[PDB]
Amino acid sequence: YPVRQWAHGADLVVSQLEAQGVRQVFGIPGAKIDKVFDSLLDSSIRIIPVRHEANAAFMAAAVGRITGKAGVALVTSGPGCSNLITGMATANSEGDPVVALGGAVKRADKAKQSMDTVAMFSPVTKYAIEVTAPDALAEVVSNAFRAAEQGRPGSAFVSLPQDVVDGPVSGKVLPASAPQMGAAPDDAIDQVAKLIAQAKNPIFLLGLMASQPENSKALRRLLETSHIPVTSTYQAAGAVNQDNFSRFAGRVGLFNNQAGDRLLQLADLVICIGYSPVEYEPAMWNSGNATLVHIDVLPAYEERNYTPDVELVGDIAGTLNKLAQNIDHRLVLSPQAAEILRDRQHQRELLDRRAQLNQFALHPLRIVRAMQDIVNSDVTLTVDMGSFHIWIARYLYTFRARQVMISNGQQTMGVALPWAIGAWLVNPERKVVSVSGDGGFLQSSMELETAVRLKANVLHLIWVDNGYNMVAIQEEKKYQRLSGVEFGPMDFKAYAESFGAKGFAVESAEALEPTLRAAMDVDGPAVVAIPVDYRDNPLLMGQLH
Amino acid sequence: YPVRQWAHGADLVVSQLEAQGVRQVFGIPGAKIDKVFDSLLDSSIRIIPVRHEANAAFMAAAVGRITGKAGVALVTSGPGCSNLITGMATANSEGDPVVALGGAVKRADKAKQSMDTVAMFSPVTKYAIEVTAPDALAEVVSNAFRAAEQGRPGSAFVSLPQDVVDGPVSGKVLPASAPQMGAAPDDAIDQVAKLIAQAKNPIFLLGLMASQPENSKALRRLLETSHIPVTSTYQAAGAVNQDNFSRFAGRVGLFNNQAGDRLLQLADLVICIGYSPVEYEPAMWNSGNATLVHIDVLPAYEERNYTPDVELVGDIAGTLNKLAQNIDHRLVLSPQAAEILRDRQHQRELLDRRAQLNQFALHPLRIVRAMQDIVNSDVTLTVDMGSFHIWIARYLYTFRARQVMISNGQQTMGVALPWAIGAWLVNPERKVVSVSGDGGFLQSSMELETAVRLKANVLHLIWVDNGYNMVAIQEEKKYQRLSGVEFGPMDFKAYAESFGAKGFAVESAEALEPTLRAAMDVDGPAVVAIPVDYRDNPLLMGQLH
Amino acid sequence: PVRQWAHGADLVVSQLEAQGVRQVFGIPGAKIDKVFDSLLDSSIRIIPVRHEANAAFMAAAVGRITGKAGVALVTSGPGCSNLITGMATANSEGDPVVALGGAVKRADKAKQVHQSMDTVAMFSPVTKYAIEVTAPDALAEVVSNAFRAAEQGRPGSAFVSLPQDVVDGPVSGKVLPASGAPQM
Amino acid sequence: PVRQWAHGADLVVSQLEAQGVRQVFGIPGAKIDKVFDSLLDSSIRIIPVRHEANAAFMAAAVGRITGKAGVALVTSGPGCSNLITGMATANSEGDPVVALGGAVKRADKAKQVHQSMDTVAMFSPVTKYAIEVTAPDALAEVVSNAFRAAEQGRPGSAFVSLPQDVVDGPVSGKVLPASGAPQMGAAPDDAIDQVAKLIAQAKNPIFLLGLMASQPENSKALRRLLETSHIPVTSTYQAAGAVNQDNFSRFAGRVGLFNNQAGDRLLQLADLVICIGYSPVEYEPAMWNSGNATLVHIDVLPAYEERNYTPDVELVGDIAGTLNKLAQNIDHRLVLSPQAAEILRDRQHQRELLDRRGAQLNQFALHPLRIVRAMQDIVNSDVTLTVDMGSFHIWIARYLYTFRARQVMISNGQQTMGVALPWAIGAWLVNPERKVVSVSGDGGFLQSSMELETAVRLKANVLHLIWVDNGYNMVAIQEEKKYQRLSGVEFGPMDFKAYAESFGAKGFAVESAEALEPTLRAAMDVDGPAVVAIPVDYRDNPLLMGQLH
Ligand SMILES: CC1=C(CCOP(=O)(O)OP(=O)(O)O)S[C@@]2([C@H](C)O)Nc3nc(C)ncc3CN12
Ligand SMILES: CC1=C(CCOP(=O)(O)OP(=O)(O)O)S[C@@]2([C@H](C)O)Nc3nc(C)ncc3CN12
Ligand SMILES: CC1=C(CCOP(=O)(O)OP(=O)(O)O)S[C@@]2([C@H](C)O)Nc3nc(C)ncc3CN12
Ligand SMILES: [Mg+2]
Ligand SMILES: [Mg+2]
Ligand SMILES: [Mg+2]
Repeated sequence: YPVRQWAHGADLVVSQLEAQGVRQVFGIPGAKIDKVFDSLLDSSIRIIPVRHEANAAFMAAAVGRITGKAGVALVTSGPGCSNLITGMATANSEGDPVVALGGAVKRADKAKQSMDTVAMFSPVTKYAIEVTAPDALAEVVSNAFRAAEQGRPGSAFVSLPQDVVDGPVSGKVLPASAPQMGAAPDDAIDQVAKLIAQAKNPIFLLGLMASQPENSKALRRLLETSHIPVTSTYQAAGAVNQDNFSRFAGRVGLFNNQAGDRLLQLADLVICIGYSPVEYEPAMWNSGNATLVHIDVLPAYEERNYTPDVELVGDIAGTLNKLAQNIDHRLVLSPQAAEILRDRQHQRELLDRRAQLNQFALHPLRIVRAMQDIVNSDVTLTVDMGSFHIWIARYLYTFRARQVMISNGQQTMGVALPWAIGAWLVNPERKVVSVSGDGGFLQSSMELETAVRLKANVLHLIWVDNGYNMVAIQEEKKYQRLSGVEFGPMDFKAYAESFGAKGFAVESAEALEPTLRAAMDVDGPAVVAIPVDYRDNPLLMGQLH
Repeated sequence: YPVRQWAHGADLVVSQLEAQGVRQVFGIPGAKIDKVFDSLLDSSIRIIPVRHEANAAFMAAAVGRITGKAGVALVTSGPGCSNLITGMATANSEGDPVVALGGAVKRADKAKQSMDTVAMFSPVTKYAIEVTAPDALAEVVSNAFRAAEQGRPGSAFVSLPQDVVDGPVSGKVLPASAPQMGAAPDDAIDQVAKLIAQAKNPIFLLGLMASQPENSKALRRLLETSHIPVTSTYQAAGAVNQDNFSRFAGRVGLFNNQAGDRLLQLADLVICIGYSPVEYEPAMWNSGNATLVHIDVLPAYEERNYTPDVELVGDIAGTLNKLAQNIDHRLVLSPQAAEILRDRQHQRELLDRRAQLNQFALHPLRIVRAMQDIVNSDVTLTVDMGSFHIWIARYLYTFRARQVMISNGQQTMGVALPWAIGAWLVNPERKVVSVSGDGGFLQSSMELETAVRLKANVLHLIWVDNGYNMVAIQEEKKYQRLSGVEFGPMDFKAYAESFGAKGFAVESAEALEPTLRAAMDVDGPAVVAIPVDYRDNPLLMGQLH
Repeated sequence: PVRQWAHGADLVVSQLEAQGVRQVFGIPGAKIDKVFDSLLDSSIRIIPVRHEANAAFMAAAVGRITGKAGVALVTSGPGCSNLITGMATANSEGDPVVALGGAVKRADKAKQVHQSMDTVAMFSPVTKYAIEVTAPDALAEVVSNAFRAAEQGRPGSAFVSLPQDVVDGPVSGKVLPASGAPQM
Repeated sequence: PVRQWAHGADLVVSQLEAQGVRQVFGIPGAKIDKVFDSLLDSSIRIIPVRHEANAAFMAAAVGRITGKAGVALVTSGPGCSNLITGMATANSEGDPVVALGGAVKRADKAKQVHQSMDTVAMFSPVTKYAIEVTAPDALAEVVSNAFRAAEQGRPGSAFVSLPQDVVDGPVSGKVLPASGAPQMGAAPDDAIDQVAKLIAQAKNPIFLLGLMASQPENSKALRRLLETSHIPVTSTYQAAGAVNQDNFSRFAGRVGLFNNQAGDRLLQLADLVICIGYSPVEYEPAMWNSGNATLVHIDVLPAYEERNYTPDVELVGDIAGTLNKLAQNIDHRLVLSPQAAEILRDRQHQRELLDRRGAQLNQFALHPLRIVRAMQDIVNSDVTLTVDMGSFHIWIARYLYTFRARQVMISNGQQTMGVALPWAIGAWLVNPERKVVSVSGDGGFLQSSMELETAVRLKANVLHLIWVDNGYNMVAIQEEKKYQRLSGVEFGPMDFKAYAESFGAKGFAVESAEALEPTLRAAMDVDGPAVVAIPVDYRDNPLLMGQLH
């Protein structure tokens, strides 16, 4: 990687992307950014045209979430960039590494009577810069990936003026390298080892970083050695499940009856791993009368309800591995602790028994049970935002997928389909299943063309209620009347077929399972519309905080 | 309108909207902003749920453009707001008065670990504020309309914290009132009257404000008295047409052979009305060797190529009316001027003759001729962005619609359909026709449900090329190869029918006209897909600057 | 008349002369010294102050009294930040003040590494007009527009950031005749 | 313990006490006076300044020296805006400073009418952390987070806007125990061993010290590693004080200003360069990185890579810990290659040439060399030295190898004038039993000299030296070199002796070369503030400027 004389800044950019291991770029071309698309033609990097920019950021996030390396979105100036904003804010919130390259007018026209995109992306990104110095082109791009991928991953934006990518530049490609950070200080680890030995009601609270694949082995090793109870936020939803750890206490942050919250309130020692208050309000679980231990790749983002007593900052896997070696005996649950886990066991049995639901439209439980049947350990499940989201979350313990993308702090609708297409591209040999409501569906359904064009093996399920139910039930609760949450019906079967995808519309309860199986069996894109009876939502909402 | 004690800030907001004459609100409800939707239930104001927030801003712009009073978009916090950005930037660029009310977290959580929407909307709006003082609720909203509607109209954003709209407030509704601004100084007008009498090659350059209905009569009165040649930017595209003024010289800013540019370069006196350099780069037409006169509702936004010699700021209609009374004789064209207008006449005859185009896919000219036939003086025509846009612009002189929405500085795709639905709502008894490419179509086609739900009498035409042609031809010209501009085919007939709208797909040249007529005859939403052969685009592009 | 200027600084000074500026208050520095140098070849008097804040205060008085904008001239970095309180006060009382502040070169690598302060962002909250010249040819108009924004309507302060390379390098353009106040 | 506070101001002060704050610099105003009032009921000393800018400068000195954030307290509006330059300078030099600024009430109608300035937006470009408290209950955490953001990682300044109603009104909440610095571990042992092996292999190794290497918590580790390894060292100015010629025989000078530094030649010669607490912003990598050597990066943060800065090995973690471990894997001291030895020999010769201990130098006005020599005679290991910005700065920087001071504050990337006196008062408050010497020109002196009143009031044992030329010389020489004529750089003379004594401080004016040493000696021995004006002849500055990059 020597210093070279590039014909166009665009060529250096593409080379830098290759150096980062980028395999594809999502986006829509425009006059200002077209030279980069053209440069990609001579690259091994695959160009993937989307139908709406927002979806390029969504697909990129899924790529970054799964691979640990930033997904890439490439858009043009003006509306090309403004259309990315929501997708970028969503990535940043979920900690998905994403790098967005946006076109811009020539540097000389910037002040001429040119959106100040940097000022627009700063609020929703970790890194937002505009290249005003041609010789720093590779620099800025390279540092965009570092910002997105390191520490708590997030989104990064880089504005590329047209003259800069079109004109000649000099420079070298910068090699890509997560730096060598070591485990937390051995003294600190020993300190925590003591606290554990002295604790009678210890518990682990897993955060985003605890769900990273680099910590999977160490985490397992730590849990298997101490057998200390575990609870997780939704960002760490997939870190541990009921099957691999009998002392799992569920996901915290949504329901008011979780064993995890009862254990946290009972704890005399809470050890948070890769956790940040933003994942689950500390005020919700921290009574303040328990020794608090913080373990993460970054210092604690302290709050009035999150002031650790012991902060361990450094390489998580290394830290946990050392901590595991400092534990001599598996925890003996206390009576109260034991009771709490027993309750969750009886609670699950109850949630399960709740039985011949053959009504039409379909009862949410019927749809969940059927979904769990088609979702297997080799399938990735992406979940949009809406009431169906709550139903699915309520039963996450019985879903056994390769992985689930559900965490959505911004509560952005329309994420499911693009996440799935993004996830499918990372492992094109596997099947992906995305589910959403009719509201979320129409916000990103244009990507079905992208899916057909890519032959993506994605199955999209639509819970059809003909409205924005999640909002409606909240209006009902507070006002006992609705407004702006009801819309007309649609024929999603023909809708999906129009794209060249396989469409299905469930017209009776007994047709559900057969319809899903036929749709699942399609080698390529498929959509199934499922009419749902949300009458019992009030009974589920009561289980919410 | 006395000071009152409101149960919820939301109630005061709704009252203020009624005071502004708001007839409907476009948007999507959310937890943070739901009380305002609920409050609208007891209002005469019609709630219109859209399928994507961006379209609420587009529809609102059309409303504001036609009525002179701000269209209204109502969205929730976070993604609800970020999804509005592009629509807002588009409104601001075209000078369409739009007020967007966005939800926000409770004031106390703003700093807690809440998008800084105000910072995100500032770059693309005239007015962007967040209500942090409950007692100023009506104030801020009222001033939002003033900012959007006055001077050079634009977009305005107001962030409404949840606690502010949910909690009780005190205040009064503020009455709505365009202040009493008078014509430019009589002395200045006389000065300009002299220049005119002394000019041998005078010409008018019309800008946005010259196309406002408040200036229609005065403008006509001024042109009819002096018979001085006229040319217009695309923002003032509808101010004057070939039919009502034989000395019309066309629209300037797109084609390199317009009589308007030749007349401007020949001018010894150029009088700009309601014009701003942003509408058409002064460098493109101002040689600098002609007396420049500026007439507008605001001082000139001077530039290196736009430094007026006489600036008349004040009420345009009044100013023009006085100027008309200071003209004693109709201009006698000079030989050169006369020649130039004669050329445009011969030019039009040529553009017309260019004749049995029965090929399939359809030739752009065939589609234009057919479009002009179905578009009559009672119909509003909205035009999206793409290659078809250029073809349509080339023949604007032969389109005779009630009005045309085509100006699009940002070159944002997907504007046509929502603009049409917005325009239809202003005059539901008339028909509206919107046209776009397949790329623009899928970016806002979700609103077809909104159209069906409203029974909007809108006919949407799609020029189908299976790609992003406007970008492709530019790539072709510069690189002689394409990238990211080609996508798969679709069955738009079934697509449109899935919404409950009437769908048609032209399968041969002879089917075109019959298909449009049947679609036009539908009392409600209808979509017609038209395969186009863009092979001759290179020959049209050559006529571009 | 469109002329060839050896330095953008000379065009800036000519524009100031067209505006009727009789003097300039400020403190020189490497980034903005070419403008002070060009001021030697003009009728405009250079008034060196001991602290930039006071340059803004003196300019505001000139503005309040003559109705025409007072002018402050400072270098980059602390030179600009030392003006902020002054600009806020002038804008607050409606006094027309135009401040010309130096800045690192446009392509300065320290620009992206944020080694230099975003003066436009800092001055925006306390001015009617704040902008950085990124196009040598837009020099005259921007300065001219700073005066218009400062003197017209409800008077206030205007800030213009001048990258070092832009004022030092050659430019093409003519002086924009100060139209002053539109005929309203 | 969650308590009920009558005022948010009381919680703020309690948090400050939890942070270990010993004093606060500032100027009170209506909006923030409740915090000053609450300060009366605490152990924290209120230090009123005469201009806010100087409150920030004094705070930065406290921060650089103690490593714990200095605190400035100002009122709303101009109170806050007068701090900006101060905050930019602290953030620029990596000094931990926390500023608490008042603001109108949250619901203030002037808020929306923009009658009040958006201070958060103004401070954002020049701080690591800038935020406004909009929730009374988030008061303690925000202040606490301001200190963390200011002291941790690469130190910097943090701004907190306190609406009047929030500090005046009651609040519920407990003081957040200052956790201080998280327990971060040293780099990975494997990474360290890989570097130890590179060191054992290198024929021409060298250490390049940056900001984080001069931090007090890394002082012991650095000393231990240099003594064990005996590897050459060069430092950027943000680390000018970490090592000096008199404490390490293989010191190669500071790099970034002069074009003939041994440090630059050794870096170019190096087959292994180990950067410690270094950031490319401290010194353009293009100037020294030839890509011919293996590059190791050691810091509390990964590197900000670039064309001329792509580390081959990155040791991220606790710098002190990493340096200690590395030192334990060094078998013996480096035997300088003959090339490196010659380079150090050359630096020795250049220092011999720069020296003038035997020259008469009795011209008047004084020659910069005579003043520099006189300054070296009064500054010793028990004295702190602060340097302002101007031509005298270049002269002092050239002779930093000759100043045996306890510590020196000179680094000033923004080149902000007026920093010396306030820096010295702050440095004095940290160690009131020691002497502090501050130096500036007439330009910078008059920008912060109002603080002379603050000095007398505190009986600050500070000696301020003024190089008098009656103009902005540093700018004048740049104009002369580029245009051969001057503009806006000349002003009138002043009676600085009388000026200083009008404050109640001891004033002196050197009227001849022979009087220089005796005067400085008499000034140094004065218990309290003293100001010495020294007429200087800058005619030879070109001879010095010719040594610049
Ligand atoms: C309208 C809405 C959601 C969608 C609900 O509808 P469906 O997707 O049909 O789901 P269902 O609840 O009807 O099954 S989530 C939701 C959420 C509650 O805040 N997410 C949103 N995302 C955007 C981009 N804009 C507005 C909102 C506000 N909320
Ligand atoms: C891709 C594209 C356009 C669309 C072209 O396709 P069709 O709408 O299918 O039209 P046609 O040209 O193929 O007929 S315009 C265009 C424009 C050229 O800049 N507008 C855009 N709008 C958004 C929101 N994002 C990116 C662009 C870049 N450009
Ligand atoms: C005028 C000036 C300096 C001062 C020079 O004068 P003296 O302090 O008298 O020193 P000397 O050089 O005359 O001895 S530094 C200097 C610097 C060269 O850029 N730092 C500044 N700091 C602020 C706050 N505003 C403007 C400048 C521009 N430069
Ligand atoms: Mg729904
Ligand atoms: Mg197309
Ligand atoms: Mg001086």
